[PDB]
Amino acid sequence: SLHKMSMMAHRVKVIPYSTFRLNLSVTSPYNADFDGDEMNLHVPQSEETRAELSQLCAVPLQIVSPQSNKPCMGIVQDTLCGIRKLTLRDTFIELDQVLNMLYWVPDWDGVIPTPAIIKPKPLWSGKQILSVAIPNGIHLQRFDEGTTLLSPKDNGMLIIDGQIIFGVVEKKTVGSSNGGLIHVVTREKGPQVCAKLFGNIQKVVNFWLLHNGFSTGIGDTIADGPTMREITETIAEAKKKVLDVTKEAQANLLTAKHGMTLRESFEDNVVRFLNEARDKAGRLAEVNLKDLNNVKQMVMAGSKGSFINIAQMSACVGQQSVEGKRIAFGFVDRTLPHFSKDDYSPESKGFVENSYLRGLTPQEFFFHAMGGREGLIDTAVKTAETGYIQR
Amino acid sequence: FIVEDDESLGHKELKVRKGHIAKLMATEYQDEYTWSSLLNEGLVEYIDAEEEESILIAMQPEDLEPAEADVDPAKRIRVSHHATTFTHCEIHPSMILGVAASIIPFPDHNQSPRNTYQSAMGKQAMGVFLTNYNVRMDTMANILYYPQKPLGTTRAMEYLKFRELPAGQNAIVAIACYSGY
Amino acid sequence: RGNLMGKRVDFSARTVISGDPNLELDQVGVPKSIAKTLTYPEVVTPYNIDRLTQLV
Amino acid sequence: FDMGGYFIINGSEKVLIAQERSAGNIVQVFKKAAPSPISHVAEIRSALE
Amino acid sequence: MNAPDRFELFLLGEGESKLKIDPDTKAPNAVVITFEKEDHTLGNLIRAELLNDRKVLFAAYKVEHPFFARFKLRIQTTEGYDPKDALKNACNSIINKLGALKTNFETEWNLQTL
Amino acid sequence: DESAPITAEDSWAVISAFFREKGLVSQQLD
Amino acid sequence: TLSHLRRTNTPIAKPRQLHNTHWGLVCPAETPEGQACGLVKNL
Amino acid sequence: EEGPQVKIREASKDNVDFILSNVDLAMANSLRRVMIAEIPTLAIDSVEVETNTTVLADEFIAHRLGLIPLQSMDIEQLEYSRDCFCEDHCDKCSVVLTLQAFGESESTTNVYSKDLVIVSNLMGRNIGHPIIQDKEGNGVLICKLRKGQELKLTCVAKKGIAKEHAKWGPAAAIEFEYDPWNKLKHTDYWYEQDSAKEWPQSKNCEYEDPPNEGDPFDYKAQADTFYMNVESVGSIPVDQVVVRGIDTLQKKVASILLALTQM
Amino acid sequence: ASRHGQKGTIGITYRREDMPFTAEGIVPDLIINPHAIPSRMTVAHLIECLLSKVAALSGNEGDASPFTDITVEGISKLLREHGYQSRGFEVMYNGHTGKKLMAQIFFGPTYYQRLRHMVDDKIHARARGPMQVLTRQPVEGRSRDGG
Amino acid sequence: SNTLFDDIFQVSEVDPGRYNKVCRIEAASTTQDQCKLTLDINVELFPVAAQDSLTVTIASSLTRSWRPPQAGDRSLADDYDYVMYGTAYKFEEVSKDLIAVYYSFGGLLMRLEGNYRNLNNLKQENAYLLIRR
Amino acid sequence: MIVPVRCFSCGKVVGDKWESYLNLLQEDELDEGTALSRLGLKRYCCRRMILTHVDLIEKFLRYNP
RNA sequence: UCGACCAGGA
Ligand SMILES: [Mg+2]
Ligand SMILES: [Zn+2]
Ligand SMILES: [Zn+2]
Repeated sequence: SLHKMSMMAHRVKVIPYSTFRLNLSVTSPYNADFDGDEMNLHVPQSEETRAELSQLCAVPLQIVSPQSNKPCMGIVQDTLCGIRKLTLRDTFIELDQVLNMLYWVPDWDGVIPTPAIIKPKPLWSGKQILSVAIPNGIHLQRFDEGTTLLSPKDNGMLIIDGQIIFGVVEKKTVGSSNGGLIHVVTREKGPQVCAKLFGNIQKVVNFWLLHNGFSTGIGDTIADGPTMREITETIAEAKKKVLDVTKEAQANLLTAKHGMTLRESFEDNVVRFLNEARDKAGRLAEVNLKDLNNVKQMVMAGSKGSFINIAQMSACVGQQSVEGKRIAFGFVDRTLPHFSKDDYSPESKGFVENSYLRGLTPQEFFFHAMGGREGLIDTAVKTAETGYIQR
Repeated sequence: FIVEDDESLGHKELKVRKGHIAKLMATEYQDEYTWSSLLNEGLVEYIDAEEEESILIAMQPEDLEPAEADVDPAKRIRVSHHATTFTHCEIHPSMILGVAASIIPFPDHNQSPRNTYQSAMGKQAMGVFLTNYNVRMDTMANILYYPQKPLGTTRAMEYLKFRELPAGQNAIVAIACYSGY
Repeated sequence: RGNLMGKRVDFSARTVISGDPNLELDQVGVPKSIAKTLTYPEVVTPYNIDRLTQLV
Repeated sequence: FDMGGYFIINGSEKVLIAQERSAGNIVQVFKKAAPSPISHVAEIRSALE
Repeated sequence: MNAPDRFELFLLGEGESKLKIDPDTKAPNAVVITFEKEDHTLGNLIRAELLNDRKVLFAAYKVEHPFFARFKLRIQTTEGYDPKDALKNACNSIINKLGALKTNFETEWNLQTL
Repeated sequence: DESAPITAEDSWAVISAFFREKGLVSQQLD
Repeated sequence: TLSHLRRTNTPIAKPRQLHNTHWGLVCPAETPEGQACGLVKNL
Repeated sequence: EEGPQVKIREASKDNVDFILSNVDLAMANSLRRVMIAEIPTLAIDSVEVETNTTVLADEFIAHRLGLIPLQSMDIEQLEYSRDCFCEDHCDKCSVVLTLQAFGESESTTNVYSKDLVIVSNLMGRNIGHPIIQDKEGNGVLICKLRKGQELKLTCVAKKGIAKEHAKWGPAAAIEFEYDPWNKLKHTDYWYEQDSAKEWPQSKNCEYEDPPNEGDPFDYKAQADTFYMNVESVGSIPVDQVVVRGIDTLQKKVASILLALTQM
Repeated sequence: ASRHGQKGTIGITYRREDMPFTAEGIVPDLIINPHAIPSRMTVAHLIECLLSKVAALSGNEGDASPFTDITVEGISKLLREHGYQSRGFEVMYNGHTGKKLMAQIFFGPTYYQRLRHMVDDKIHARARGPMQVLTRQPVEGRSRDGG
Repeated sequence: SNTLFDDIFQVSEVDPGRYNKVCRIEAASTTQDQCKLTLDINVELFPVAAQDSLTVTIASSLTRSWRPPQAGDRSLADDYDYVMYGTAYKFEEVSKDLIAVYYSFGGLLMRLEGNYRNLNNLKQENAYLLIRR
Repeated sequence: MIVPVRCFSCGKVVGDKWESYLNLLQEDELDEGTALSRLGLKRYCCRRMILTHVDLIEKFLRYNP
């Protein structure tokens, strides 16, 4: 319990089965996942002690946190992935589903909105029916890259009177972000109204996603043959760039960058060329992957994943490192007994040319394990250390 | 495996030949040529970390032993048979792993910590600890009703008896967003 | 630290946690068995005399 | 399928965990830190087999 | 240990009605029917058939939580048409279609030599 | 021919022979 | 069980890190996530 | 002919392939659900164990006895014990099966679903007989015995639906597919280069004409024509999985009309 | 959990009818979230599945051995030869409505392990109970019925 | 209850750009050179290629829950093929006597630049869009 | 440990096929894939049930009392 | 029911 938010008053709901159940947006302040996590519950025994919980400790009151003067809870996982998908220009809903989606918002006025398209087929947009969850008198204007009051990209965000005018609804809008829909609804309409907003956005989006679906398979790690050629020759060119710097340093032509060894200087430029390579090899994939790419869609919504995940799975893992430096000579002048002595090549000092899709070589595997072990140690130590700092 | 420069009919080659391999499998089927046979015939050797320092190992036999006179873009990128001075050859690089990590399918396609997490959870997986559980009086015993041998297996599992005493079932899995549960 | 700044306490429960899309932000799903154990001392008043009599 | 390699003590099956240690009769040179009046040390953990 | 009986899915509890018809305050000529001990099987079928009725302005159903075998159905009709009659007619339409289906299936099955 | 070089598939026959002789708890027993 | 009978304990420069010399001798992956990470090795 | 039409493609003892035309998707799907979950079957629901010197646990053996398919033709003329006015069970609401087996042979003695014996009075109704689809006439290997190995038990089979427990599931997998050519655009195909080549063509494509390329999207068009395949486990014949599924759904609806009339 | 440190507790159980389905009538035994894959880069989980799908259809054992010449491209070719879409995806239908899911679900077998952590051996509640002698505060642990 | 704007335009360009059911249309009036138009169109229900001739009408009518078809006694204000309902969100003064009005039909945006609509187009949400030919 | 009556996924009786599967393999010398399809195991969910089974009951039966 | 060790979980 590192937070005042790690302890929050909740309203009981006696349900069957042996697990305490919680709303998914409340998951972040408690820092919980359901991989086997267990949680504590304390019952107040006094009328004045219940009032303390309900009036001070209650979850809705804790929405906007004073830690960083922004909300500490936003829309997450399924709902965040589905809210982007729901709010695309291309996404339209016909009457049958609209009615069910409308009935799902408990606070709904009972007034069916006029469909954006009336013409051959009455068709409602995603933005249209998601706006039913957003309360009246809620104004939000964002502006991202090429946002021009006509956002041709369906960029930024413009909500007037709790109706979406333009923009795809993702993490920047509906997450626990500073100017976000949640910081605004909490400030403008109160905590108990923003608590309803979470439920309504959830109930509508989860319904839509249930009937639309979403998945991930190996296919999403696969990139074009041409892209794969480009990626292979991108690593190849960087290997040569390194070899050239290796030949230059071996012929005593290299000059050290002040307060640095010649070796410290060579290493920096080698580490650099290989990390530049992993990045451009990665970017080559991220570009080639269509908008249908499920991993790209989770990256796009801001639900899970980042550039690096696409890079290491599809193109190239990259340089492995222990103690900030590359794989050192644990043996006399070599990293493994499969190499010759005084070998400073990317392969020797732990560069992983391959992607998790193509698979790692035994050497690549051992070095990758070496770096991974470093992370596992760091996590274990910086818990006893960081824990005592807190006290 | 021991690699020797002497192989009259050419260059540096592994002491073990196709004959030895067939001589071994003859004894495998007849259940004379044992592991001790390879050792006393000087085809295989025991190397500690200190002796490892003075030798040069090759990863694969066939791949890391011919010469030079297109490449499948689906395969992983490997180095070369750069050296001539090879003293030894690796029996199998998959033999770098232990009993727990040996049951992971494709660990060479995962992020390293994920493999550490499995060779930890596998230790807590219900299955069949021994075929004599009905005659043992242990404090706590967990036997999985209908165990299933995995469809995706490693060659090392043979020696681990995993197929014989499994610890899971082959569940038909969907990776999808459904009810949100 | 062990007995005064912190203590083991009565009217407490712990169990595995699960996520529910059909629970309101501020609700908590409580297993029936946990509800049947964890008690609250409601004072007998004329506004609840009939209700409390029914629970007893 | 039982492999042995364990003992039975008062009914319970016991494993003796392989205990790691630094090898004896081994010459090793170590650099000592900046505050120390001694710069380097040659150590040998000499013990009978 | 905290699992409810499985019969609780299809068997009406102690003093439980199949239908609970409640007038909807939000809209005129609107009603909300609660179907106890029922799943999507009945839910989706009625909603779909109510939509065929041109005198029906709104029809939707929801299983508010999957632990419990119940559902709500909101019906709004054209001024003068009682939503209860709208549901009655929709139900009869379903039975008539199923009767036709069964008769047609049976006359087809007898034409087979397997 | 009996003097033919070994393949990558062949190495499993050697490993089979190792475990047939040694077993998995050889270190504890020896 | 098999895994228990092939376990190691290191009682206490950088002991926890996976050393280059551990190749083919000790398992790179199988170590505890806890305060025994890198001290408990498996053959 | 009448309303929703039916066209039988291929029939058998345990599989019916048919085309359900002139129907709405909701009806096609609701029928699918009823066939899986709500047709009454007969299945062992109580096991009294007298002797078990087997290698298998009493409840392990009991679990398999439930999963054994029992004749369920005249299931409609058996009461649910819950509504039967007896104390526990009787002939009006149950079928009593007996099972006695002993390892006489030196070799392994097998225990089969044929080895069950109806001990109750079936009053001539076709019920309780363990379903044997097996070539050799044994059907379902319940257990295996050694030599002194014995198993003496009694089973009480009751009427039930799959919602209570899946052992009462009259149907195995149900094949369901509509719009083989994605004309309705109810799916958006995932691809690398061409979705048409990367996605295997359905057998059902031969029963609908292709989209004819240059033709604009028909928004008016609705999902009607369902390519189905009901598979029977054996308890009730394939035709009855369909017919009784149709009948149960009708009764399900009729009870709502009934409820409205009480109201 | 799968054999790729891809652990998780059950959150609900749906019967066969409520479950999504392939045209063939195959229904999942388990449903895992796609969000578990990107940050974790557990690619071998996806390959185990593709290989296991083929292994089940072909009747041959899937060699998920590490340092082999088995590629995703290789496996996919064998799967397309079995009449399914090469990268594992299968068109699924919603169990409640019967309508086609707009998305195609990566479906196939995967080896899942039942872990020794079960909720009824964890679930505990106290509202007054045994107290320690010395301190007069509640006893420790669920075993002793502690606070 | 009356018409707000009516003119006949010619399509310069049709741009989807990552969209499979949407296209951003670029068109200029045949009547006034000062008049231009930008509009996102659901091409799935109403497709448009370049050089098309379309009559683009606005109108206020033919605040009330939406009702289904029942096209019997319905005053079918559809002498047009494409009909949309939107909101005016911006009234841009683009120099001179030129004024631009921005509409949002459920996210499908529209921008109409002109001069004379001073006696017409209201900042009042309630506006339809009708397109024939 | 002894053949499951019915497939976990689709509920098809798989329990009456163990001996028939094993016979098709030894006596008939058929491959596993063909053996399964000859038993009428068409969907991979049924096909695993038999292919992936480990009849541990044959080991258990070796213990005398 | 005095508390030490060991093994685990998040
Ligand atoms: Mg966790
Ligand atoms: Zn009776
Ligand atoms: Zn099956």
